[PDB]
Order: sequence, then structure tokens, then C-alpha cells
Amino acid sequence: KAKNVPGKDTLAIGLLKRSGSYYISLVGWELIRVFYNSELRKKLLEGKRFIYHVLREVDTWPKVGIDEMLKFEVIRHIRNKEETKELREKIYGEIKDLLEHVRGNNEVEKVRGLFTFLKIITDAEVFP
Amino acid sequence: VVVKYPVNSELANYAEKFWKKELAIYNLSLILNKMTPFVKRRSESYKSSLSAVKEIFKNVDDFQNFLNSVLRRSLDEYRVFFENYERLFNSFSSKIFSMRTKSRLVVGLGDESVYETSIRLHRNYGVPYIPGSALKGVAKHYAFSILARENGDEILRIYESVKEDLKEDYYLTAAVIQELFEKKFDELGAIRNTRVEIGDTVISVGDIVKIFGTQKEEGSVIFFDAFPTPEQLKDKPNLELDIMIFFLTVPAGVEFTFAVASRDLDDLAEKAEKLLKEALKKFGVGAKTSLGYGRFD
Amino acid sequence: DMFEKAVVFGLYSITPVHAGSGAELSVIDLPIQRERHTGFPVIWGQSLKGVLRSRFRQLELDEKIEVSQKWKWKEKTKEVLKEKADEFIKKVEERKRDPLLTEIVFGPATDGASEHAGAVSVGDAKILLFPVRSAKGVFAFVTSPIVIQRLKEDFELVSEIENVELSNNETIAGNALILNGENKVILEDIVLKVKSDSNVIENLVEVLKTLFGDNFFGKPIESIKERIAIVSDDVFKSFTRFSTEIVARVRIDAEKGTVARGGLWYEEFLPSDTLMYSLIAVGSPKKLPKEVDNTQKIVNVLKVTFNNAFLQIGGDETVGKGFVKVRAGV
Amino acid sequence: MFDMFEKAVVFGLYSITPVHAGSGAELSVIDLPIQRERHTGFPVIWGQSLKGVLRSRFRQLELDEKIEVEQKWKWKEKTKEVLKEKADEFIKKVEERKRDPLLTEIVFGPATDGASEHAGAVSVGDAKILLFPVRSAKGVFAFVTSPIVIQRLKEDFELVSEIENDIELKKVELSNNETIAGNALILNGENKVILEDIVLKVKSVIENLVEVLKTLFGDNFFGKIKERIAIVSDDVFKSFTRFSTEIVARVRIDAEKGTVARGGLWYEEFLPSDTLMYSLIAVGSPKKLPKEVDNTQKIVNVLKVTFNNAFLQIGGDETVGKGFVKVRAGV
Amino acid sequence: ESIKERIAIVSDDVFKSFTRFSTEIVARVRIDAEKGTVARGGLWYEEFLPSDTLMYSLIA
Amino acid sequence: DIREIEQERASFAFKVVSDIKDKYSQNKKVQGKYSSYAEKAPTIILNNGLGATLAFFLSKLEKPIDDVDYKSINPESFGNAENIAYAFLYKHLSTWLAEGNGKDSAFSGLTNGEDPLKYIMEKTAIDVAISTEEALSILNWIKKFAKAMLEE
Amino acid sequence: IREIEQERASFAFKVVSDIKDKYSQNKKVQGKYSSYAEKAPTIILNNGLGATLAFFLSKLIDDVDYKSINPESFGNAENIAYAFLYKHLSTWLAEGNGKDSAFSGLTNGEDPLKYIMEKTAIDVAISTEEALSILNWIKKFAKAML
DNA sequence: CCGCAAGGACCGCATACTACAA
Repeated sequence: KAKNVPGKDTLAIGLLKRSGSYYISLVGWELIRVFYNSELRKKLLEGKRFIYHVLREVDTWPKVGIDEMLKFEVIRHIRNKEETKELREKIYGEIKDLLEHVRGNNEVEKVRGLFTFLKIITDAEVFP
Repeated sequence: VVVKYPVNSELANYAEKFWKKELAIYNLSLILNKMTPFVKRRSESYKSSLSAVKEIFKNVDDFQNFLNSVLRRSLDEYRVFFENYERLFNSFSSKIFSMRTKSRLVVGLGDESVYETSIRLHRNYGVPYIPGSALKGVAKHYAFSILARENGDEILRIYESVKEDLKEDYYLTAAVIQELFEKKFDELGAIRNTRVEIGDTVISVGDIVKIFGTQKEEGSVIFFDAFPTPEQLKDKPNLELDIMIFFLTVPAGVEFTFAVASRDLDDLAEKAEKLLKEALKKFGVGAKTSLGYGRFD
Repeated sequence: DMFEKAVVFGLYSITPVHAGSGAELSVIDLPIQRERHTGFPVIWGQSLKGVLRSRFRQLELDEKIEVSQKWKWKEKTKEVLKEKADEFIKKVEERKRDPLLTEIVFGPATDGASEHAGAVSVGDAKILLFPVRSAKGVFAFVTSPIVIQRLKEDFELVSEIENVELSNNETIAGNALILNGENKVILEDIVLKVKSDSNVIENLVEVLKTLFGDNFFGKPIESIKERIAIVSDDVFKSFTRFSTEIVARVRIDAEKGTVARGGLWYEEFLPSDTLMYSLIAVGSPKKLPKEVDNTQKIVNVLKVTFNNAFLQIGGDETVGKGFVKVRAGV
Repeated sequence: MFDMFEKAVVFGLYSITPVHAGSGAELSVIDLPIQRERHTGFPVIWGQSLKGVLRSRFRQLELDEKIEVEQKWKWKEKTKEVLKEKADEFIKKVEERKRDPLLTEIVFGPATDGASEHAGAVSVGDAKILLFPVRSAKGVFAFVTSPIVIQRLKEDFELVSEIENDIELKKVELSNNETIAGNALILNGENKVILEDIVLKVKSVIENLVEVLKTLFGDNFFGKIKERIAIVSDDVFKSFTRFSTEIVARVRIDAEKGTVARGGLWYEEFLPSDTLMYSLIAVGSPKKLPKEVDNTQKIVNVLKVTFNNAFLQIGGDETVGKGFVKVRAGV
Repeated sequence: ESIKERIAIVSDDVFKSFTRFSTEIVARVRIDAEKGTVARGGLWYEEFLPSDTLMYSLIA
Repeated sequence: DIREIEQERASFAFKVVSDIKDKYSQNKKVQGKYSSYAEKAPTIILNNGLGATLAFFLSKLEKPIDDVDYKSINPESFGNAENIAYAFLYKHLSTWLAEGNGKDSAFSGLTNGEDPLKYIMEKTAIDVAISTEEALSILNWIKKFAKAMLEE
Repeated sequence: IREIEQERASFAFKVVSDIKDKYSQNKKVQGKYSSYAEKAPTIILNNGLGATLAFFLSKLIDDVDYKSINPESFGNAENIAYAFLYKHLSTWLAEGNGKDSAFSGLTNGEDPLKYIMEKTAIDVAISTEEALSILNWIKKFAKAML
């Protein structure tokens, strides 16, 4: 996985659940840094619904309008109105930053890769 | 005279008997609205206006007496209704006051009708009455008037932007004040402290805002419907014919009971009461106010 | 399943009532709520609960709730929440939560929604007696077989908690409606032949006596019996469709004192003297003071608080619409 | 040839209030739709929704000793009769809501703590539509059904027949503009019926269907219909169940401003009142036992006595008077 | 013969799409009857093959 | 594959409104009057009844409200714009109740070809109620297309 | 049922982008289009697709033809936004993303309102569902772009 | 007798959003 990515230098993270499922996400090393310093991480660990919606529907998103659909899902899942506007702008920026370091052919696979990563680290069974 | 009733078969013969005083009817709005006579005035021309219907009777006086005789047969039931209405008023600690028609009163003149004219008659009891919407409305428009005549120059100067939207006399000021109260009520901070006297009581713009409310907050004062006292239904005609085309009116000298109630901690029913009382004197309510109709004393 | 007690809330309209259902692209811009498959006017349970809850809330915040002595929620919250009582009071004052007893009976506000469910079930307000204009008798209190059948089923539900055939041209009616020696009744635009019966109206009045007593919302129950009519389902459907109140309203432009452009619309109302009823079911609270810690106590608070009370239901409150008289029959 | 079960009971469900068996929020004009069979579009109540309702009621009845078996059922005594030594510790679990009373766990299965011990004895089938109320120009409303529904009812009878080993227990074609309807629905001198916004021609079956309904639910119909029964085509019926449900706007009002609060406006769907549904309740041998309920027949008897003529609440919005149904449990 | 009138043969990609995205996806919950609300960790989603599905197994 | 009455209502409404616009393209008065009368009609029906509404239209044409078949009314034989419009509206409304959108459409009327006013003054209250609701429904659609197509 | 969602999303993104492009400095127009897009499914739910299209028609005639609409030629933001939403909805039902794409409409170029008047109840139902679905996608991009 | 002949706000928010054994 990792060494099969063009240019390599890749972290391949796998989660094999006891029940049987096997989630895999390929990320650049800088993704780890961006995520730990991100508001998104503190918000996720303060969830599954946000991640589910994106993973389930990303294949229905228009190729030319991926960014706008990301804006929408952030609006729908991230919320005073003063803090709401700021959190949405910040988290959207963090998602766009994280996507730069996700390994994938296109923007769609990058989104899938990122939210697969988020699904792994938010798994309450794995991170109690 | 030849009269025709365009209703179902069995009703048509009974409606005939009702209007001919061959059978008694106990509900006024029923015989007026759902058993409309179409009177063969001439040739093959049928008419359903009150002018034509009047021909069913010996004269205008006969027509009036019939209507009020039908109306008055609800007196016993109406008394219980009016008593519960008073109980309703006092449950909300309402400011209750009574005023008498100084001139003829006609509310709801324009309700769509085959008569070409109309009047708000209670569905169950037949008595004429004044909707709370009209009472609240005439009080608010009267508030618009006093603020315009006394503070027009300043209000038009402070809100020049809103003035441009509307458009430069009194009628432009009144519209500007309305738009401020109705649409741009978030901008009333500038003249919020502006006050008006009506007559010995002091009412500020900010008070007026709370009384009638806005799209962002419900009004703090309840404006109930106004009804004539049961004693008058017993003693005097509550309706009489007038001419413009005949149309029904409430005669001068008819006493109505009014009520406003506070529904907030601000307790603004007193200011609303004084504002409504003045409105009923200076503006009047109902149709044709420019001819003196709808005045109260 | 915790419902041990049921009380019937009688709602008698004093002013026209507009329980709205949203605007429509038709002559009647603002229609009233109706059950779809029958077309019968209703007030949905959620509409009624919101009014009951709002009233109960305002009364609790003003220490006007009796449980036969006064209720102090701030003091009862201190006894319940203890250390977190001062935090809860700040939430209520910030309108993030509702007072203690309100949240016990009707359930918590948004912030505490998952804490516990509401103790009571506020049923849909169903039509029981619809006022119809009458040639003789001024106006009649009209019902139908479907209504009576539903009333019967609702009693089979209440008793479980506590542990007529007419053709379209026929009516069972009291004497005050029947034309002099014609055996006919005229209701709105409909002429009906009187059907001889000696049980239907009598049992119906007995039901109302069991619930509301001799006091029928400001009048003796005997007065009503002479003006009660039962009609066919089709006829009742026509009455509730074409004999509601359709009111033309306007907004006046202050410029010329004329109707503004698009300033004319029509609103529908249930007329005055309309009798509706709702089943209020009461179960064991799930959140609590010992004063209101069971079903019977909640019922007693509900009765006394709302019996003989005047309540506003639906819209157009500040122009004097929606005011009903409430009777709580246990 | 259905030997995993020995007896079965049909649970008739008649709604007296609108019912919201929910499936969750959707990004759609109808924010909260009711449960539906996806490939037919028919409204349903999933067996797990109905089982949860039946379990909760049965459990409360057993805790209050209101359960009738053969006299009153004292679950603590019977627990001591079965568990003997470790019976006291089990009762303590029940009072702590860790486990459920004996008969409840026998019928419906153990509480989540003892899930691995044994399975439940009964199978609670999905509730499916049999009669759906539709407004009518004449007769106020009609109880509408269709051949595919009648067929599914016959097939469920075949299930009951196979389970009870009763071979003795074991044709409607209509055009889309046609109906077989009772006299109360038919317009005066036209031989036509108008249901919702559709004109249907009357065709010259109902009497037989009623006789079937009289078998399952007794001579009386939930304490109350042939004159307002309307049989329509499968697709017309389908459109009714999908587009003639109650869709209601609800709001949350700011208690201080008297205006709609943010996040306080949504649309919610309801199955109408006067809807007839039914679920097949299959009973197998208990897998956990006192002699009073040691076999299938005894468990069936308990189920019949407990829920026949009873009132249940199914779905959400109980606090605003939704989901109330009357139950008839026949063999 | 009745089945013949209601058989629809579609492309391989379309059939695959339906078998993956038209199966029943149902939310189930567990209710904490003490509170009358959904218990902690009491919400999950389950997939179902619909009724009226035909399958075949060869028993060798 | 059947159709819903709403489809027939919309179809009929478009057809009769287009017919006026075609026959009186140069006459904005006739168009403006028809739209006003279509707007007014449902309110009159709710307050006074369908029978009184149909008779109200005929009285405007000075026709005997008891001895007129709708088919005999030809709107193109009146002088003033008012009577032309009233004749059209009465004709369209009566045609709908009497014939619907055609004998082979999804709705062929309620009165089986009988004149609606004569029908009302001959039948029962329930028959009138069904026709009254239908009258309101077709007028709602006439109003829709009149508002968008007919000019003042 | 997945590819059709992508097609809808592609159309929705395009029409909202055109709104934001032509009226970049005009926030009133953008805000009006957004509100009407949100209200549109509600009007359809409570009145039906036919009435809703008729309602849009009254915001603009000689013939019912969505092609002939010119939203930019109107005076105020209300009418401009209405004309755009109306044309967008009609274009989708009649043309889809064009005949060079997977979805080329349901009505084959015919105005949806006249289409409803002529075709079967089934044809109207699918057009209603499809209308609700495209508005649902327009609402998404409206909230994120306008 | 004549004229008119709706408009915007809210726009699903929050919570629960697997647990556990076998």
C-alpha cells in the first residue's frame, strides 16, 4: 500500500476490527501534524454521523464541485452564531489542509481517504 | 313580486316561506347568506341586491323590522355568550370599557356577496360586531397619525434612507412610520424615546412597538372582539337600512363593550386602552370613515 | 404503559379558533387543521400541548401553581438538584431550560431532552359538537355517528388506563330545532327529516354530565339537550367544510388608507360554541419532589390548573382569536 | 413444513390516532418519514418496533402481577421455583433493571446482559397494511385495499396453516380505473367512486373479505364496515399509501418572543387513524421452566389473553397523542 | 407465467447499483425504560435483503 | 395508466383561458374582467353558495335564472366587457360541472350533462356539496392561468 | 439511483454558480434565490407540482414556455430570483444536463407544466419526485455558495 | 356598483449516535 504510492514516503494505517471489518487509509506524513493541531480533532474528540454521511455519499458528489459539498457538510454538522461561523470557517480550512496530504488519484478518493482516517481514530471501541 | 331561490329543491320552498313571513326563522345570517332571494324586478332581470330584496316587503320600514325580529330571537342564547365573554375578559384581567356609536357603523362592508354589500354579523347570534383585528388596526394607524403630525419632520430626517424607499407631506410621513414599525423595526432605536400624548397619558414609540408587536416578537396586548350589550338587543334595533344602493348599518346610539388585556410583565393594556378609545373617537372603525361612519362616543 | 390515569379536556370555543396548517395556493389562504381522510377539523396534540405547556410554565414561574398549597420550584429544585441547583436555575433564567414541574409533566426543554420523557400524553383535540345555524332554535350542536363511535372508542381507552344509523336526509334532533308540526329540521342549507329515537341524544347528554357535570361552559346542560342534532356522516362532513368561518382580512397602507397591494387574504376559523375534547393520559414521571412523584398527583395538578381556565389555542392571539373555555373531567 | 414453530397468532392493529413509526431524519421535504417497505413503498411497522412495544408492556404487567396464566402470575415465586438457589440474585438484577422478569425473558428473550444465555421464544413479524383509509367524495372515507394485499394475507394464512399443521385453514383482478366498492362510496346515479383525486368505475369479493376479517378479529370489528370497503388496483392502492398520509408542519415557539425558534420548523409524516395492519406472531418451544408455560400452546394462551382487546402505543410522539392502536389477537 | 410480466433485465452496472444501494438500511435503538429515552450506545444501523428476492443454491 | 382530476382541471383551465385570450386579444377589458370575476367567484360560493353564484352570473346577463341551459349561452353575443366575461365564466364553470374535460377524459363532470343550476335546484344537499367542492377546485385553476396569461 | 444523484448535483452546482456569477455584487438576488429554493419543495408538498409551476408563472404571458423566460430582464430581485429558479427547475425536468449526458430530462423538451396537463398520473409523480430531488440539491449548493 | 386577488421569518435543531458475550 504505502510503497505502492507514487513517490512513496507514505503512512498506511489499517484498522482490523474484531468483528471483521478492515479499514485502510493512505496519508502523507504531514497529515499527522495538521490533524493533531486542528480544531477538527478537538471537536471530534469533544462524529460518526458526519463521517457516515460523507463516506456514504461522496461518490454522488460532482467532480467540479467537491469543495462546495465539503462546505455544505461542514455547515450541516458543525455549529452562538459567532462561534458557529468561526468554527465552520476554521474546520473547513483544516479539512482542505488535511486533504492535501491524503494519498489519492482524485479529490474524491482524497475525501474518502481522509474520512476513512477519521473513522478509524474516532472508533469508540478502539479508542475508549 | 316574483322571487326565485337558487338552492336545493326542498330548501327553496322553505326559504320562500321564511322571506314571506309564512314560517318563522331564528337565525339572521342564515336567511341572509344561504337563502338569498333573487327578485324578478322587471322583464327577465333578476336581482339579489338589498335594493331588490326590499321589494319583498311593504316598505323599507317593514324590511328593517323583519331583519331585527329575526335577529332578536337569539337574545336568550346571546346573553349566555356575552356573559362567558365577560368571564373571558376578567380571566385575563382585561381593561374593559364601553362606548356608544355616535354615528352609523358598518364593519365588513366589502365582504364578497351577491347583495353587492355586506356587514359583519355573528354566525350564531346575528348581532353586528367589531373584529379585534380591526380594533388593533385602527389603534395602530391612529398611533401612526399622532407620531406623524407631531414628530414628522424629525422622523423623516433621521430615516432619510427609508423615506427614499417609500417615495413629501403628511401621507408620506405616515407611510414611513408604518414601514418602520412593520418592516424596519430594528432601526427604531433612534426615536424609541420619542413620546406622544393621547390624551393625558404619555406613550413612547418603544411602548407602541411592544403593544402591537413585530415579526420578531408577539404583541404584549390582546385586542378582543367588540360586541353590543344584550340589553340593547332586547330594547332597540341593532340594524337599520342606509343608502349610498341599500346597505345594512348599525344605528347611532348602540353601546358596544370593548376589552384589551396585557399578556406581558410590561402591562401595557392601559396605554393600549387609551390609544384605542381615542382612535374610536377621531378615526372611527369600519367602512366610509371619511363620511363620518364608525364614530364612537 | 405507565399510564394509570386519564382525564378528558373539554375545549369550548368562546372566540373563533384558528389552529393553522400553513398557507395554501387557494381561495382560503390560511386553512385550519383537518384530519385528511375524513376532512374533519382537528387540533393536533402537539398544538394543544404547546399551549398547555406554555400556560403551565408561566404559572410555575409566577408561583401560581397549587399542588392545596403553593408550589415553589426554585426551592423544590434545590431539594432535587442539590449542588447543581444553582446551575439549573441559571439555565431556566437564561431560557435554556424550563422550571422543574413543567419539565416533569411536559418533559425537559431542548438541552435536557435525553434526560427523560414527558409524563403526560396530550391527545389530538377531536370535534364533538359542531355549531350549525338552524332555522328554528338559532343554532344547533351537531354531531355524527363517526364522532360518537370515536368518542366510544376513546372511552374504551380511558377505562383501560384507569383500569345510530342515519341516511343523508335524516336527523335525530331536540325539539327546539324541529319546525312546528312538520317533523323537519333545517340546518344551514340542508333540510332533514326527523328520525324518531329515544336513546342517542339522551346517552350523549349523560356522557357530557359524567364529564362536565350540569355546568356546560356557562349554561345548564338541560338547555343544550333541546338543541342537539345528530346527522349523517356525509352531512356532518359538509357542515365542517362549508360552515366554518371564512374571514377576509386586510392590511391598510397608511399612505392613502387603502388596502396594500397583496394586502387581502382569507383565514379560516372554527366558529364560537365549538366543543372539542382531548384525552390527556398521565403516567409515572421519569426524571423529583414527593409532592408530584406519582400519577395521581400529576392528575390533580393538571385538573385544578386547567379546569374552568380560559386558554388561547392556535394563531391570531393578539387580535382576540383562539380563546376557549377548558373543563377537565376526571 | 414450518416445523421451527408450532403455533401462530395474528395480531390485528387498528389505529385510533395517527401513527409515526419512524425511520429517522432525512435531507428531504419530509424531514421525518414513517417506516416503509422500500421495494413496494407500502407503510410498515418493523417487527423490532412492535416487539419492543409488546415486550415493554408485558414486562410492566409481570412486574405488577397483572399477568394471567391459566390465576395471577407471581414472577418472584416462580423464579424461586425455577432458579432455586441463585434465584435471589436474579431478582436483584431485575430490580436493578439488569435483567427482566421470568416470563418476559422466556417469551421475548433475556435483557441485553443475558443475551448469550438463550433466544426468545416468539417471532414478532413486521406489521403490514391491510386496510388504508382514503377520503371519498361520498361516504366520507373508504377502507381501501388491493389484490396484492389480499394475496399477501392469503399467503400469511398459508404460513399459519403450515405452522399449525392445519390444511383446512388454507381471485381479484382490476383495471387501474376500476374499483369494487361498498354502496356508501358510490355517487348517486353514476356507478363511479371518487377517492382522493381519482375517479374509479364501479365493477360488479367484499362480503368474502369481511368474513375473513370476522374470523381473525371475531364477529365484531375492533368493537365497531363493508359499506365503505373499496378494492382498487395494486398501483392505485400503492399511490394512496404513499401520498395520502398525513404530512404535518410542526414548530418550536420561543417561549419569550412568541415566534418560531431557529431549528424549530420541520415536516413530519403520520400513518392515518382508521388504518388496519397486522403482524404474524409465531411461537416456538421456549429455549430457557415452570409447568405453567413449558410448551408452545401455553405461551400462545398467555399472549392471546394479554394483548387481545388491549390498547398499545407504537412509534414516537406518544406525548402528543400519536401511535395509539387497538389490538386483536386471534388464532 | 405471472412472474414473466414483471421481470426486468437491466445492465450489469445498474443491477449491481440496485443490489448495493436499494437494500433496506434500518436504524434500530434500545430504549432505557428508566428514562424513556434512547440508552447510551443504543443506536445502530442494520442492512436487510428485501422480501421477494429469489436465490438459488446448488447442493452437491 | 390513469390520470388525476387535477391534471384535467389544469388542462381545462388552460384551454378556456387561452380561448378568451385568442378571441379577445385586442380586448384587455374583457380579459381583465374575466380575471376579476374568476378571483371573486370562489368567495361568493363560500359565503352564498354555488347555486347563488351561478344565478348571480346569469342575473348579470339578465337571463331567467330558472330557464337557461348553459349550452345556449354564447359569450360572443354580448356588448359590454362585463357581460362577455360573466358569460364566459358561467359557461366555463357550468361546462366543467356538466361535462368535465370530455367524455373520454379522467373526469367527465358530475351532473351528467344536466345544467348545473337546474341540477342544484333539483338534487339533494350532498350532491350539491360534491359539486360545490368541485366548483371551487376548477375555479382555483382558472384563477392560476388567468393571473399569468390574461392582461389588464 | 447513484448516477442520477451525481447528475442532479452537477446541474445544481452549475445553476447556483451562474446565479453567483451574474449577481456577485447583488446579495439581494442571491438571498432571494436561496429562500425561494428552500420554500419551493414546501409549496410542492402542500399544493402539488402543477400549482407550484403555475405560481412561478405568475411571478413572470402568451404561452407556457420555460425557454422563453429571461430572468435578467426583470426589474426587482424578487422577480429575477423567481424567474431563475423557475427556469432552472423546468430546464432540469425537460432537458436534464443536455442530451449528451446520462440524464436528459423526463419530459423530452416539453414544458413540465403542459407535460403535467397531457400525460399520465405516473408521469406526474416521477416529475414531482425528480423536482423535489433537484431542489434538494440546489438548496445544498445555495447554502454553501450564496 | 367599481377595484384588489400575499410575504417573510423559521428552513430539523439537540441528545442518543453500539454494548457484550459467545
